[PDB]
Order: sequence, then structure tokens, then C-alpha cells
Amino acid sequence: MKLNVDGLLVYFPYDYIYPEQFSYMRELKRTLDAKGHGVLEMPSGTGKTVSLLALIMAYQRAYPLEVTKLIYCSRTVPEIEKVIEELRKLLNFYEKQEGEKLPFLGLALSSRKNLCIHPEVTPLRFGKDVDGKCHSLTASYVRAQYQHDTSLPHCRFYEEFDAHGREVPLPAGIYNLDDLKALGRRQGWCPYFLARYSILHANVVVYSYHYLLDPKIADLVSKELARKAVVVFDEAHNIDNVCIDSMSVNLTRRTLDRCQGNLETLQKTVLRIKETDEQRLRDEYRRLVEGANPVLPDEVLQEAVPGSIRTAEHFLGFLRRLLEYVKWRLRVQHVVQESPPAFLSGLAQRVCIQRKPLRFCAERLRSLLHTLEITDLADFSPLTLLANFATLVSTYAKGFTIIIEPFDDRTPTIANPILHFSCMDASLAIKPVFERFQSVIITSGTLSPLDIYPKILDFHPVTMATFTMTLARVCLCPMIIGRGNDQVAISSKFETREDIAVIRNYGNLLLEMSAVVPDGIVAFFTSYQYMESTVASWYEQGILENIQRNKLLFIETQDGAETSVALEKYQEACENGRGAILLSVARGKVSEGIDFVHHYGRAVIMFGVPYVYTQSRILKARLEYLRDQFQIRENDFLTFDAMRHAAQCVGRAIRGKTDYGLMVFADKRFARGDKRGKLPRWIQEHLTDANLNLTVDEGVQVAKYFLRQMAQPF
Amino acid sequence: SIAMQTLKHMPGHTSREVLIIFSSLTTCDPSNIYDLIKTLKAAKIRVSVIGLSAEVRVCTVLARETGGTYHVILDESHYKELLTHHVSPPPASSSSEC
Amino acid sequence: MDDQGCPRCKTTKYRNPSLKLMVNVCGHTLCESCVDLLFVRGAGNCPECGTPLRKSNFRVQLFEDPTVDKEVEIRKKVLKIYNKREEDFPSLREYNDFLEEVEEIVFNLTNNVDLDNTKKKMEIYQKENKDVIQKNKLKLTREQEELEE
Ligand code: SF4
Ligand SMILES: [Zn+2]
Ligand SMILES: [Zn+2]
Repeated sequence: MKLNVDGLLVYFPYDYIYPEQFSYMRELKRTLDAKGHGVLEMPSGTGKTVSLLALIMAYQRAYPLEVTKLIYCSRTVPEIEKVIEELRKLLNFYEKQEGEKLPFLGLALSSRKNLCIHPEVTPLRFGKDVDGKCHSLTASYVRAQYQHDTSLPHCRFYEEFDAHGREVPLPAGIYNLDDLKALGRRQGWCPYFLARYSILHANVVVYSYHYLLDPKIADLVSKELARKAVVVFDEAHNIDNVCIDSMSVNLTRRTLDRCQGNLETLQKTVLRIKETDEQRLRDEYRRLVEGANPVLPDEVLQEAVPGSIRTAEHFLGFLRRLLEYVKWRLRVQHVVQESPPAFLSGLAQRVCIQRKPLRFCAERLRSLLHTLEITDLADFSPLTLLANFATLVSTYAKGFTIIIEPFDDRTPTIANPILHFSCMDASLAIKPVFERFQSVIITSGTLSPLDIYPKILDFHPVTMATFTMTLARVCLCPMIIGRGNDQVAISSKFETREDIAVIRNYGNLLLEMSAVVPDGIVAFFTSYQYMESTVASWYEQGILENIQRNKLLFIETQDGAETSVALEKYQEACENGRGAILLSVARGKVSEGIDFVHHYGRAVIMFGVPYVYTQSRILKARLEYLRDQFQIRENDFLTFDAMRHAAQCVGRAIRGKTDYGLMVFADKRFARGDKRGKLPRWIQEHLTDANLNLTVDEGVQVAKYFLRQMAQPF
Repeated sequence: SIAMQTLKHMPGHTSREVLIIFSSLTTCDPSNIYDLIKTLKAAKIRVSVIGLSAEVRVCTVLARETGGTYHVILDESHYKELLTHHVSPPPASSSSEC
Repeated sequence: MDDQGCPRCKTTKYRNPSLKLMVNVCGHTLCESCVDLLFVRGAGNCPECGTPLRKSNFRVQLFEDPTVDKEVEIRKKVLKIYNKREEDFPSLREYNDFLEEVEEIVFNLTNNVDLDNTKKKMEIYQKENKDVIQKNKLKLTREQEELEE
């Protein structure tokens, strides 16, 4: 299937493409031709990947100099595996068409914990542990000692990789993570480091955001080599939250105590090092005078001089002083306090800690800790986190804020206070990506309206188009139910949350919808506490028992183990004729991680508009700062955060292969024009005024009729 | 299982067929039905479900794997058509023997 | 306030946390109810150590670490010296070399004998007090006032 696109001719593996695919390809080609960053939305969970990859490959063939390589990022490794599968299929199709191999390379990066071949680190699954063990095995000290070949466990894979892969790079091919593990085992090399080197000469590289956003690890692999590369973020509508998380650092009392203990161990190790080997490790002082990774981005990062901290004892005392200041500032009991610049000024005044020497604290920590030949960085990780916070605060506070919480939420009195350093704008941390890369395409599904995104992230978009899925059959028939059998408002307001009548309306709607809907249904609440209250009310009444009789019921919990077990049983229930009703939370990690396909989550129920609690002070900074700068109304941003989350958690049923399914929102709030307008275009256009505010019974009847229509073949 | 018990001793030449008029989408069974699907395929018993007001996934896989056809009632008139169509003998496939 | 209690009288530290540490030349934890007990007898003597104090050597502090108390007080005194701004020296190394010497002086004063430090500080006094100490001392108020607003 060769498509004569306006720009050029583009190959395509599958037989047919919908008109929305034509629109997507033409808009994407327009953006690439303009060579300017832009944002676009496409409904389908699958199909967008293949269309995007095919268009990018064809554009690379036409203008190889224009685009050096493609950097395609996905939320999670299980998801990016499907992307690499799609890319492998596309490459096989193109190779068959051409009749011969071409110099094209495509690979996926992942954590050493996810992929590795060392038996010692295999049993351990905790990421910091894998990082520390690998650092110990690959340490420059361990490398030098391996040169001596003394009796000590040395990781042969990295040494063999240094010997061979340095000389010879991999010719070409596509390697999934699992297949790359096998390749590393066969060749006695690192599946991780081999891909890391291939990044220098790779046409396509795929990895999650935290490999491309956080300055600590993103920069090293996203160096200026890709000066003009097509960087693409997929389903990255929750990009602001992750970009903020890449900067926010949380300091707790337990973490601070662990830091103090680690610092004591550091002092003891320094004394032992002084008595054992002093001159050779003191040479570090000379190289320092000449002049865990830094959290400072490219331009913000500075390397002039370490500062007044030039020796191990001096640096240790500096950390002692700063840790004492943080300890006392956290121990203070008072209302939540915000102080972005005042915190730095007060630190400098109270404990005599100048911001310039504080700036290089984390970098000097890395160097000095390397000198100590520690067993691993896992033990001292809390100290490195505190150092990253210490350097960040001295680095900048213009678009940041230090929040102190002596008392935690959900606890009238708790002896574990927490100090947050949550950011307020993601533009600060995502600026390097936009500036360095010629164009970035934020391709997303279920995207809340694009107009806000340029305001939140400071960039000038080239194209702003919303693509609506078009099929010969109406795959999706969304509806909103606001009126119950009692013709009573069913809004899940904070003041209306306690309403037993509203809870009863929700329970009856779920009962009837489970009675009619086929096997497999997922209901998303607004919070764990609200879900528990509704479940308890239904349990006190007889509605819950009737729901249990009609279909099996499963519930989500904060604990990941129970969540995984419940979802595993839910899948089997969906396969069998019992069916299942999975209650979950919109913010729950399960909602974002899981993907619902044919005969999975057939009818997506949304109980109440997803709104975060109006007491969490972090969102207060994040929101009022957005009001002050970029001029976004607080209500506007709050409703945007609700609609984007709802679209994220309701857009799964249309994953791909044209699998029918209905999305019912049991809240009259969605019927409001603002919510409908902010809803994604593809869902909204299907939505109509006739079914906008159906009663519970009317919604059930129309759902039954729509399921009848979708049951029959094409 | 009852149908299989009765049809197991039936002659090989005759075509053993089952038409499940499914009404309630739920299926509470003592044992997993996917295992029974294997025995049904081994015994070459055609099973063609006719669902009512539901596109049941387990019955969809049952029908397509066992060789039967799956349908859902659009209305009473279409129900008449479905059953009248099922009246006629089904074509013999490769697994079928005479 | 998180400390288990005073080495001698660990009752207030449990009943109420209002008491705050009192810094001394001994770099030595003390509590007000215990400061009265020191005033009654000795009048400026550490109970266990017996370190003499001119007038009670008492000042309010809220840092549980006595080493941090001593280090912070010594740094407060030292900052009065070597307060010249960085831009006064065009040399790249000299920006932080003098700060290195300053912190070395602080660590020296914390534990080792301070006689050499005092003699050196007299030497730096004779030169700095003329221009640099006065100028930076006067400019401290200006810069602090501008920074506060
Ligand atoms: S050096 Fe390679 S093989 Fe050894 S632990 Fe690290 S990633 Fe695994
Ligand atoms: Zn006392
Ligand atoms: Zn004492």
C-alpha cells in the first residue's frame, strides 16, 4: 500500500487507511516541512503509531539530512514494547518491498533493572539496587582492579563490551528489549550499554519520558548529537505532571534521619580511607581545584569551580549544616509555609550557607562519593536526594516553591512531616527539549483542548488540528446520565457527595448497566475515600448484593500487589461468562497503566467528574502560579485537569481493531457546555444532544439497543 | 456437558449440533468452559449460539472455535429469520466425515 | 525538641518541648530548667565537664547537634573577617581559595588550639580593618535592606 502523499510517496503495511489517517499524515508532513514544534491529537490507541512511523521513515528517506533520527517516547515499557512490535512489522514490510536490507537501525532503551544478564543482579528487582550493584561492578576502581585481575567478582559483560563493541557497532536491525537481552547473552555484551552506544548511530530510538526529561539521566543520552531530530511524545497528555515530577523532590523526617546515619557512615569511611590510602585519593583535590547525576539542565548547569567545599571534611561539614537547617525547618510545627526565595535567603542568613557554594553541592557529592570507593549508592541514596534538593534550591526558585507540611493529610496527628519542593510550571524543565530539538510532536490520544498546552508549555505550535475517527460503523456511542429515576441532580459535588439519594442513583444505574452490558465493565470513581463510602453505602443497602449476583465485583486498593491480583482475576472473569465489574480510581496508577481492548472494559462507567481534593497545598501553588503567569483561570485549569483525566480514563475502550464499546458518564456536570467543549473532539462529535442527559432507564435502554446494533457483523 | 454426554455415543457419520438460545449473559459454571471447548473440538460437536440482547465473548469464542456461528437478536422478525436459517443442514467442513 | 531528654533532667523534654537548647563554649546540651540548676551552684560551670564560663555563656539555640552549634557560632564570628566580596579579586582561583582558608580556620578553631588562628587573625586584622572590613561591614546593611524588600 503506497500512498501518494502530497509531500511524497509513503509506504504503508496495512491494506486500507481511514480519512482521519490521511488528515493525520498531511498535517504531520506540514509540521515536518515547517520544521517547527507542534502538537496534534489522534483518537485511536493503535494505528497512530504505524501511520506516524511510516510517515517519519518516508520523510527520512526523502530528506535524510533534514531529520537525523526519530526519538519516539511512550509512557511505559509494556506500552513501548507494542510500539517496537509495530516498528518491526513496518520494517519487515518495507524490506520485502525493497527486496534488500537498508542501513536502518531501530532500538528501545530501558532500565538495567528491566534488562540485564548478570545473575547477581537478576534476583533483585528494586531499581536503585540494580543501579548501585551495576555501578559497583562497573566502577573505575573495579575496572582498574580487573586490569590487575585479582580474585574478585568482576562483571565480564561490560569489559567484553568495551573490548568489542567499541571497535564494531551493530550493522542494523530491530531489537525488542527481550530480544536484546538474548543478543547480549549470546555476544557476552550489555543489552543496555550496546543500545546506549547505538544511540550514536541509530535511526530510531524509543524510551520513556524519564529517559528524556529529568536532567540527571536524560541529558547524557540526549546530548547535542541529535541537534535536528524528530522527537515525538506519544499519549503524552499527562506530560506536565511527569515533567513536574522530574523536578519535585520530597524530603521527609525518616529520609532525613537516614541521611544523618548515612552521613555518619560517610565520616567513618573517610577516616578509614585517610588511615589506609590518602595520597592517591587526595589527587582528587588537585583535579577539583583544576575544575546520581546533576539535576541542572544544559544551560543552567555550571562547572566553574566546586566552591568553598574543596575537601572531604569541608564538604561533610557543609552537608551537616544544611541537614541540620532542613531538620529544624521541618520540625517546626505551623501552618503550611511557602518560600521559594525566602528559604534560600533564610538558610544563608541562619546557618551561613552561601547559595553559590550550595549550587555545586550535588556535583561535588558525586565526585567525593566516587572517591570513597563505596560499596554501592543504594545505601546513600537518601543523601543524594537531599543533595539534589540542596543544589536545585540554590540553582533557581523563580518558577518553583518550597512547601513545608508539618502535618500530613488523612492524619490528625502524625510524627512524619514532609517538605515538598513541587514545581509550578513544566515549561522550565521541558525548555531544553524544545530548544535543542528542531521540532517536537506531542502526539496524544484523549487530549483535552490544545489551546491550553501552549500556555502551560512555552512553545509556538505550528499546527493545531483535532482528528476525528471515522469508520463505516459507529464503534463508540458515549452518553452522559445526569438525571436518575427520581429526576434528581446526580452531580458528585463535594457538598453533594454525602447524598444518599445520589449514591442510590449511582448504585441502581450500575445494577441495571451490569444487568444489560456483556461481560467486562470498569467503573472509575473520583477518590479512594469516595469509592469506599459509596461501596459501604451500597453494602448497607441491598443494591450491592444484587450487583454481586448479576456479575462478579472486584475493587481496587492502594497496594500494587492486591491491584495486580485483582486485575489478573478480572481478566479471567472477562474471558469467562461470569463477567466482572472493576471499581477503580481515576488517579489510580492502574487506570493509566492498563489498556482496555475488545471484550475488556466493554462499557466504561465514570462515577463523578474526576477532581482532586481542594485541600492539597501543592496544587495551590501549581494553580495560583498558573493564574499569575500565562493567565489561566483557576476554574479553567481545574476543569481542564478533570476533563483531561476523564478522557484519559475513558478513552481506552476504543484501543483498536474497531471493537465496539460505550462510555457512560454518570454525572450531570459532563452535560455542561464547558465540559463538553473541553472533551476531545472525536468523542464530543459522536455525542449528541438527544442522548446528552438521558435518564438512568433511558440510558440503559439506548445502551442495550446500541449493543444490539454492534453485535451483528459489518 | 449434558449434550456432550448424550452425543458422545452418537454415530460418527451423523452431524452432532447444538443451538444454545442464550438469554442471560452470565454463565456460572462449576468448571472453566475453555477446557470443555477442547473436548467439544475433539468430539466435532458443532455449537452455534444465538445470543439475546448481548454479544457474549465466551460464546463468541465458543462459536468461532467450534465452527458454529454467533448471532444476536435484532428483533422478533430477525429471530424468526435466524432460526429458519439454522433449520437448514449446515455445510460439512474438513473436520466433518461421511 | 525531638531529643529524648537532658543528660541529667529528662522530664521537661517529655512534658513540653518549649525549652530550647543553650549554647556554651563547651558545645554542650543544656535546658533552661537545668540552667537554673547551673546558676544556683557554680554560676557558669558545666555540670559534668566543669568548663568555666565568664557569665553563664548562655544563648538560645534550636540545633540539636552540639557540633553544629559550635561550628555555626565560630562561623558567625569568622564571617566578620574575610568578608570581602568575590569580585574584588579578578583571579579565578582566588575567588574560592580564601574561602577554603576561611573554612580551614573554622575547622581549626572547632577542635585544635586557636592560638595560631588568633595570631593569624591579628595579622589579617592589621591589614583588612583599614579598608575591607569597614567597607563590607557598612555595605552589609545596604545589601540586606535591598534584599529583604
Ligand atoms: S555491567 Fe552490564 S551485565 Fe553487568 S550489571 Fe551492569 S548492565 Fe548488567
Ligand atoms: Zn537539664
Ligand atoms: Zn559539658
